[PDB]
Amino acid sequence: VQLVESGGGLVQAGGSLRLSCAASGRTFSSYGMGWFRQAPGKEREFVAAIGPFGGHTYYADSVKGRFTISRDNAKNTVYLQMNSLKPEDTAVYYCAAGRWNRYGFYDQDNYDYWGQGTQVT
Amino acid sequence: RPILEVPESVTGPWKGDVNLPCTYDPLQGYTQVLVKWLVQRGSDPVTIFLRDSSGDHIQQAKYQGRLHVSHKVPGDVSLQLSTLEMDDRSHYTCEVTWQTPDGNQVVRDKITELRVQK
Repeated sequence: VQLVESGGGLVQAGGSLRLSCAASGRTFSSYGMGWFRQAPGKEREFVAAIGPFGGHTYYADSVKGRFTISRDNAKNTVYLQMNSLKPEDTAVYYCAAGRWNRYGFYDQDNYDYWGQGTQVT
Repeated sequence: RPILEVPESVTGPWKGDVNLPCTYDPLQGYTQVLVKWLVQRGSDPVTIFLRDSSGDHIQQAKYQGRLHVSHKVPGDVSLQLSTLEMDDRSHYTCEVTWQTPDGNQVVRDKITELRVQK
């Protein structure tokens, strides 16, 4: 299994980035998929998640409305649409896969596979 | 934490017995208040078993007499199906609800894929 993120880099305030996570090695349509972030020093925080079997979306209150998670099951990829980038969002963002269904999507411990992360500023 | 330990997949023998393990390490001051097992039907999980304050409840007659859930060891809520049918093949979800020390409820679930081999 690999999860590979992309789409980060450098941007100033109020801008819009788009993150993507290509998942390789399972049929991840039956996995819940999630986005987390870790700003230097700051401990890793939950951003957004999307459940298996079509299913629902879930977001942190800090990024809610600004950010949007989506998934393409044919491409085995998950996305994160990030509008209105406040500078505190400067972190590495990681995608992750787990076998939760409708609960526990915020819990880092619930995820079995992690990407390398894409740096966002 | 807490998280459930459930295999990615389980293969059972046709017309035999299968165990779908679901365990967790009991947490200090966490009270188990609900156990559910669900079977996936498209985008909808469908409850097939409930353990609550009045005991165990099998919600479909197809399972009565052949679905049982472990209960002797705290933290082990594994599901056993007897006389495995071809069409028992599915994704199954184990779901546990606890009362927490801070007074809230926390829920965890985890999915396994059940395969039936001829």
